[PDB]
Parts: sequence; structure tokens; C-alpha cells
Amino acid sequence: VNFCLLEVLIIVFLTVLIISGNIIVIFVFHCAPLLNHHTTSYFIQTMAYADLFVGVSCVVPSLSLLHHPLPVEESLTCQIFGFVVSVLKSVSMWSLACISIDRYIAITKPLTYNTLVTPWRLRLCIFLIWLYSTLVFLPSFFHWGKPGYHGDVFQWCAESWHTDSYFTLFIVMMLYAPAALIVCFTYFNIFRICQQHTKDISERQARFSSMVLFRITSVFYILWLPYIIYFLLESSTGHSNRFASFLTTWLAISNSFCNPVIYALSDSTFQRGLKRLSGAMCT
Amino acid sequence: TEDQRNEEKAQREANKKIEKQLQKDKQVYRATHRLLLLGADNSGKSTIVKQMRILSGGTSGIFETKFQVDKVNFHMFDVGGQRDERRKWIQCFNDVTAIIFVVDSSDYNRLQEALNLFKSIWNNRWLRTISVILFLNKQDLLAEKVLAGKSKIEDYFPEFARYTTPEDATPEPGEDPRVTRAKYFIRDEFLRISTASGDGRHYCYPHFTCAVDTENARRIFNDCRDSVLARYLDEINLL
Amino acid sequence: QVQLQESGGGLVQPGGSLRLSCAASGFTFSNYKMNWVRQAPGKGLEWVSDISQSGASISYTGSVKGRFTISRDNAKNTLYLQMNSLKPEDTAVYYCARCPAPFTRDCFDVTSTTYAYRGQGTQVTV
Amino acid sequence: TASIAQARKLVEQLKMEANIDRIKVSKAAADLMAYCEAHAKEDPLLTPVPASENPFR
Amino acid sequence: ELDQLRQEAEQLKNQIRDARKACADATLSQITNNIDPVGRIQMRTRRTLRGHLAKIYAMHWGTDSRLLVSASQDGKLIIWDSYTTNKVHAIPLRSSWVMTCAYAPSGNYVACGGLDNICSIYNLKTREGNVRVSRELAGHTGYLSCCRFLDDNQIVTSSGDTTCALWDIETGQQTTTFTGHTGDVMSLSLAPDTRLFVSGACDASAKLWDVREGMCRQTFTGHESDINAICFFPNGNAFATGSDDATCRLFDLRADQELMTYSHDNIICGITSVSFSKSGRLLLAGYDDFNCNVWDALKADRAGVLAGHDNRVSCLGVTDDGMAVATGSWDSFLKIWN
Repeated sequence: VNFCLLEVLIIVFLTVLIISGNIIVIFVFHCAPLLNHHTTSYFIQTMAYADLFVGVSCVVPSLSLLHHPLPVEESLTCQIFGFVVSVLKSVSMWSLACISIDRYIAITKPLTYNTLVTPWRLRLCIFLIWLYSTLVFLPSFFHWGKPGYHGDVFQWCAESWHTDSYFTLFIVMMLYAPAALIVCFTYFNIFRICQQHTKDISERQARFSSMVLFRITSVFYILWLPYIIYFLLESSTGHSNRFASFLTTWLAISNSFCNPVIYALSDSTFQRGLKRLSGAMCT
Repeated sequence: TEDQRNEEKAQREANKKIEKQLQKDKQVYRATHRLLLLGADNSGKSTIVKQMRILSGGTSGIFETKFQVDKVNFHMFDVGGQRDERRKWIQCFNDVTAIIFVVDSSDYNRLQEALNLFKSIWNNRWLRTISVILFLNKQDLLAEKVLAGKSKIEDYFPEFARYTTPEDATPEPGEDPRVTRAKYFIRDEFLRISTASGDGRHYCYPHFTCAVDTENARRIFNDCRDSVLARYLDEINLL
Repeated sequence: QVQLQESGGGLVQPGGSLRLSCAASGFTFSNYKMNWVRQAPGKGLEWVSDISQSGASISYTGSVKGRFTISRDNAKNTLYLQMNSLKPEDTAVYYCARCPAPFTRDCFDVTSTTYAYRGQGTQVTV
Repeated sequence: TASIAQARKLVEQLKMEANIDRIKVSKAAADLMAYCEAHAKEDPLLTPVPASENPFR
Repeated sequence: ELDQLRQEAEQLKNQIRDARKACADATLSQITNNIDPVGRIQMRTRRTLRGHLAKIYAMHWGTDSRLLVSASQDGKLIIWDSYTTNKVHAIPLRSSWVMTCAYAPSGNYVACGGLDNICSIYNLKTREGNVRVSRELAGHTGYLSCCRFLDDNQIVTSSGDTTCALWDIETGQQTTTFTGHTGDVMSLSLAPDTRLFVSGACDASAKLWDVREGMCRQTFTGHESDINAICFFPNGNAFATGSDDATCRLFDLRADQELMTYSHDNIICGITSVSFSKSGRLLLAGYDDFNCNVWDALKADRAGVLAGHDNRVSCLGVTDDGMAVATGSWDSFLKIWN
């Protein structure tokens, strides 16, 4: 039973770093309230919630492999586990897109931004993220196909359930690719704006003498691309590599803790909130 | 007791209504952009807020002026009422998007006072982040003064003789280029202040305005838009 | 008490020199950016010159840019205005003025009627 | 008329501090410390209280 | 006779200074070596009152030590229940630029004032139920920087025209003027015995005034820069000034001179607000390094800090029973500490 232990060691490591930091992000945003009243903070909170559900939904592979396989649901839990996790990552990635949509608005309509992007429409964007990501991934319960290769853990789920190339096409063109193209368009425009602005400021400065959102989005996207690439190949071809599937799926689940770490490394006000936690909440 | 729990429930209902009014006015407050007007009495800040007003301001204390161009609310504050010392009530205007600082460009003995005031605005620790929309006013009077002669910038600024105009405009200074040498030199005397201080937390936006003009509100619009866009790009680099 | 006493001053010819002095009392001299201000007769107060905390940044108004020169002795707590090449419009009352806050680059010294941290002033005439 | 009155007024407005019977600064220190030792326990910040007494806890 | 009396006033100022030096028999820190130090005071943000849209520049506690009023430059004067964290009232001010707010000792009234140069008195326990402005005290020309009710009918208001004034709310006129200051008066504190008040100004001077006579009882000039805020010691025989030269100072009334300085080499920014605890052992001082340091007022030792804000701390208040502190700040959020 050594091999399943070697499989489960990395995933329990992923659980014990995924679980802790997302709660810390929420407590920091509650603690520093000038940080709280920005639009991007609530979407980062939504990602923290989605990543916390990722952790408390991937607790069950640890139960399956760490001891004897325990279905308390007693009939194919991995399927609904997939329908959790495959939605949740989508819930995260579209969240990045909606951040880009606010930041692009914060560049396109600079003055009237608070007129355009309000907490009501913010809550509406968050609700349509969970609603859209839920309802489009729904036919995984219809046995129209396996939604993604989340669920490689369990030896009936890894071999019996055959994924659908057609359902693979129908999930990527409404959830996996449009988030990618909206992030690409918005960050291309914002990087263009920042280049042109920095050139103007360099000009006006030199005439007289004498991007953590991009970083977290790019880290998420590069952690997530091998999973979608080999997912498209193992779906359209049907011949699979179990090592690469296992590694790419839990690497795409490894992006869950990468938001608190990088956002702690970057942001000054988030660091002020986190030093407030490390001072007050401990002693 | 039961009545005490009823009274704290009434407290929660009052708090709910107060918080609803607070959000309903928060939306308006964040929609409106506050501006601080500074200057001297000879500098035509009064006529400039007159063309913002014509295209309910009380004299007592603050003079308020409300206008909009392209459906953006601008609320700008002329302080006509306080005393002659301003080291303390200028700290109130720290949450302001942009300061409009009007200069009488045709009076060269008050220009050094205006430069000292601009330097204090630029280097104030509570104004280190506020962009200054500079309005070098009375360019009709500057042009008539320089073309008239009998009063020289070298009288009050020795380094005018070592100056040439790097970039300029054709139609407005098209009467004579020497006044162009005047009108940019004063501009550089503000930008020499505006460059040497800080790591780009705020930006000056110089402008050339005669006694009567129309595009003052448009200039305030575009410079506030650029300053708020620069704020949001520094937040994109940070948030 | 924050007290600034002037010195120097007095009569000098229309091509002469005077070393205007200002001794400072009641504050750490090194913390404050110092200024020289003159009150001309029939005219308002106008700023003449200033010097930074370290003595590095030195500025003058344009009428006196080449002629006057300032130095501040933090050992002696004294602000000095060497006044060269007097004109009749260089004849005024001369106040040393420290900027209102310490450790700051902004100043609001020259006021219309009164400012707390000016000296008494010594008159210079033709 | 105004100058002599203002000079006399300024001399008077210093004279009232000269008329102040200056209690010795040692007695000033004694008064400060005596008020603080008299009211030591009733100060919540200097003497912390339980959460039953503390309405914010 | 003019310059002669100015010379006489110069030797009179010198003899006042030298007579204070002769009357400075023993300093405060000399005798307090036998005193046990106050220890490390650690205080925590018990409540966090959110719901201001702009910078908070003033607050005043209630005399019942539960209610408070906060003033912020969005235009809202808000009465807060500190216990429940419920805003008891919200007031739309006519002019948003306000720098002071005062709560009446009876609680029926609240005051505000600022750059519009009128001291507005709002009634709380009103007939209709909606709070409204009951009086608009006009007559000062400078900005109003501090107001304090004596009663329901006497308020002292400091101003930026260098003059404090004692006002009758009912008539609406200044009962008394206090014109001795050279710089803009930035604060005032009334005594516990309420017979007299001290006010500090930008001229580095704090002046003790008697309210009934209306004359300058005393003047103190020990500071170097602008005195931002002032507060009596609770005994009424001393007060602490917080000034912009990064120092606080304790002045005793009967000694008529400075006692101690409350400053450190690290702290270089200005005091915006200063307050006293109930015993007066802890002197509290808000600051521009976004924090609130607390000193042993008898020993002059930086014995704690209250870091909860990411903008400057504008206003500072202590309850009459001492159970709480309320540090408002420019980050639009007020905080209750214990």
C-alpha cells in the first residue's frame, strides 16, 4: 500500500497549505477596512472562499487514500466531487476575468468608475460567476461526459467513467476559453495604457532637469495550462497518460494557495493588515 | 428585561436606516470630485469660477461652485473667508482630487510669491498626492505687457535671458514669439518646482488662460481624468 | 519662548554691504528651513531668500539673486544675509523667519499682516 | 494715544503672570503625583478591569 | 515712551523667564525616581466604528461615557453608541468642511464648526424627533478649530482669527472675546471646575483664560511650533499641549511654567490630538505616523502605542469614567480602544 501513500503525501501537503491562507486573507480584509473598500478586495475574497471550498472538498481524497477507501456517500462520490472542484476552479478563473473587467473600467472610465462599478453590480457579478459556472457544468450529472480529470484519485472513477470529447468542447467555449480571452484582452489594453502613461511621465519628467493582479493571474494561468492542454488531448484522443493526468490535475489544484502568498509578498496595505493580525490575534 | 430588548431592537432599526442613508450618500460622494481653488486676489480666480458657474455659492467662509462636463460632478471650493495664514486649513483639502492654482502671470513681482505658494503646495506632506491644475491666468495682459515693454522679466527673474522656447503653439501666440518666451518661462518656473519633489505621486498640469475663456472646465476635466487614471494605474501596480 | 532677534542693519551707501544677522532662541535651529523676508515702505511683505535644514538648498528672489548670499550657523544658531549692492528698493525692514513646521519642505512664512515666527526686524535705508 | 495704551496693555498682560504667586515646581510635581496616587485604582487604563465590568469586552 | 515701554516689556519678559527659572526649584523627573514605572500598557481595538465617507477630523465623547459624536468632512456629524456599535444619529452638515465637534454635558445638544466660520448647534432631544440645527453662531472670521459646551447656554469656541470667544446659544451673540493670541487658535480645553479654560494656538503659546473676567490669566510659550491640540490634566491644575514640533508639554497653572516634555528621538511627526486618562497618569497623544502613543505623564516614557489606522490620527478622546478611548482618523474609520 506504499504507492497510494506516495500519491496521497503530495495531496495532503496541498491541503495543509491550501486551507490556512484563505482564512487569513478574509481576516486581514476584515481587519484593515480602508483595504476593504476597494472593488478588487471583494473578488479576492470570492477567490478565498472558492479556494477554501477547494480545500474542504479535497479533504476527501486524503480520507480515501490515507486509510482504507471510505465512501460515506456509498455510491460514486468522486463524480460530485468533480462537479465541486471543476466548478470551483472555474469560479476562481472567471473571478480573475471580472477583476480585469473592473480594472479595465477603472482605466476606460477613470472618473465615473464608481458610477459604473457599484457593490450591487459587484455582488451581481459574483453571483453570476457561481451561477454560470454551476449551470454550464451541470450535464456531468447527466452522464453526458466526465467534466474534467478531477477524480483521478479513485480507481473506479479513473477507469470506468469515460470522458466525452463533445462535452469537453462544450465546456471550454463557454467557461475555460472566454475567461482566458477576456483576461488577455483586458491585460493587453491595461499594459498598453500603463506603457503609454509611463512614457508620458518620463517625457514630462525629463523635459525639466535641475502589478500583482497580473502576477497572480499569470501564475494561475501557467499552473492551469498543462491541465487544460492534456485534458483536451486525453479527451479528443482517448489515450491517456496517468502520470501526467495526476500531476497536471493536482498542479491545477496547486494554484489555490498561490493567491494569498503572492498578494502578501506584494501589497503594502495587505501587509499592514497581516502585521495587524500577527500582532493582535496571537497574544 | 423585555422592554430593553425591544429598545435595542429599535436601536438596530435606527442603525439600519442610518446605514441605508449613509450608503445612499456614499454613492453621491464618490461620484462627486472635490477641487480646491487657490490663488491671489489679482489672479482671476473669481472670473475663472464665473465661467465654470455660467458654463449657489455663498461668500461666507467657503465659496462653493458646482458644475459638470460630460456628466461628471465637479465641486470646487474657493476659500474667500479665512485669514491670511493657511498652514492649517489647507490640511482639510487632503482628500481632494486636484487643486486649481490660479496665477496672475502678468504681474512679475507677485510671481515669486506664487512660486513659493506652489512650492508649499507641492511639498506639503498632506498635499503630496494631490495633482495641481495650474492655471497661468491673464495671458492677454502678459502679451500686452511684453509687447508694450517698459517692464522686463530680467527685472524680477535673472535667468530669463538664458531661455528659449522648446515647444509652443501657433494660433494663440501667433501675434509675436517673444511673449511665447515669456509664457513658457514662467511655466518652467512652476515645473522646476513640479519635477524636483517626490517620486511621482502627483502631477502638475499647466494651462494658458486669458481674462475670458471657455475651455477651463474641459481642461479641469481632462487633467482630473489623467490624475485619477494615474492613481488607478498606480493602484493596478499595487492592488 | 520662540524669539528671533535681528542684528546688523543701519545706514549704508547706495553701493554698500551689510551683514544682516538673526539670532534664534527657543528651538532646535537645525530642524527648520530658514527665510529672509523684507517689508518695504508702502509695500507688503515679500520673500527674499531661504535655506534648507542642512544648508544645501538655497534660493533667492530674482531681484537679489546674484547680489545677496545667506549662510546659517547652527553652532551659533544664527541666520546671515550678506547684502551686497544696495538699491533704494533694497531698503526695507528685514525679518528672519523660520518655517512653521520642522522637518518639512513646505513653508508659509510671508503673510499679509502677522506671522508668529518672524523676528522684530532691523530697518536698512539709503 | 493708542501706542501708549497698547504698550501699557502689553506690560500689564505680562504683569499678571508676574502677579502670579508661583507655587514651587516641586510642589507642582507633588500635586500631580498626589492626584495620580489618589485616583490610581479608579483609572481603567492604568488598572485593567474584567470583561464583566468592561462593557466593550 | 513707546520704545521705552517696549524695552521695559523686554526686560519684563526676561525677568518673567528668570523668575520662572528661580521658581523652578525641582523638576518633575528628579523626584519621581522612587516611583514604580507604569509598566507596558497594551490596548486593543475593542470596537471599530465604520461608516464615515471622508476623513474624520474631530470627535467628542459623551458625559455618560457611552455615546460619542464624530465629525467628518464628507458632511456627516454622526452620534454613535459605542456599546452597540450603532449610529444613534446621522446629521447632514450644511458645509462639509468642519474641524470640530462638541457634545453637550446634558446631551441635549451637539456642536460643530469649521471653515464656514459659524458654530452650529444641533438639538438632539427635540420635539419633532428629527435633529435639526438650533443655532448658527456667527461672528468669528477664521475657521473654527475647537468648541466646548460649558452648559446648555454657554459654549467657548476657538477660531482661526486668533480669538477665542464665549457664546450664549440662546441670544446667539458672543458674551466674551479672548483676543490675546498671535497665531491661529487650534484648540481649547475647559477646566474640570469649568471656571476657566486654556487654549493653544499656532504661535506656540497656550493661554489660560478666565471665562467671567475675560482676560488672559496666563501665557505659556514653551513650545517651538504650532500647538495643534490641548487638554487639561483632570485635577485642573495643569494641562498638556500637543504641538507640531513632535513634542507634548505639561504646564502647571500655579507654577506658571512648563514641567516636562513628552517626546522621543524616533518620533518626528506632529501631534494632532492629545488627551488624558481618568487619573491622568497616562497621557494619550495621536500622531501623524498613523498611531497613538501613550506616555507615563509623570515619568515621560513612551509606554505604549495604539496602531490601528493607515492614515493620520486626527482626533482623540477618553471617556469620563475612563473605560474607553476613541481614536478617529483620516482613514474614515473611528476606533474604540481599551
